[PDB]
Amino acid sequence: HGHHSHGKPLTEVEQKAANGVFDDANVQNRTLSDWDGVWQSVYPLLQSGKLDPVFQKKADADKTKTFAEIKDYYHKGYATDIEMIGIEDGIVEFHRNNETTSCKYDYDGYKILTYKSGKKGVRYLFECKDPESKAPKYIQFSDHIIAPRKSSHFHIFMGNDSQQSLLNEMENWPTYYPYQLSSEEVVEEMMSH
Ligand code: NI
Repeated sequence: HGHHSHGKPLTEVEQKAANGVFDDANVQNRTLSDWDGVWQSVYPLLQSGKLDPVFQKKADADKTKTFAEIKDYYHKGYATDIEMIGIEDGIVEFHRNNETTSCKYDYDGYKILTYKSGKKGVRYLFECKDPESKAPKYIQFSDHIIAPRKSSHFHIFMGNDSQQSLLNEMENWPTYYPYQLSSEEVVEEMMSH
């Protein structure tokens, strides 16, 4: 200590929401600034073998999967060449093999998704309307939050076809944690929930 936590403790309603249990009437619009900061892809952590304990734990609990099946699922899930994303002043900047593209994204609302389990998630949609940018036309953030609050980590869906295409995406879900975390810290956070 230090001060090891951040930031306000979750209310019971927020903890349920973070776990996919919420009333649609409680979902609110957010702005891009909820994702401000500098963000690291988790994919190299998978590749370095640092996430192997996450996968083994799962393989043990699940009689129907092997470690190899589980790790391959996450390999495809996290795979991206966008090692770092920077968000500031309304602009998303994607770093991809030390090459950057960026756009000042426009917000396009949220979409509430329901799963066969009964649980739900919220996607926050943005669109690039800058004809000079090479950044993806459509992006969506998915994190544990349904109302204005700074994100702890997220999936970001990206493409040039439609928002619906991203709502439907099952196989690839590039995932990002705060850049300043140690790999150990990222693994702890992944493991924590
Ligand atoms: Ni999470």
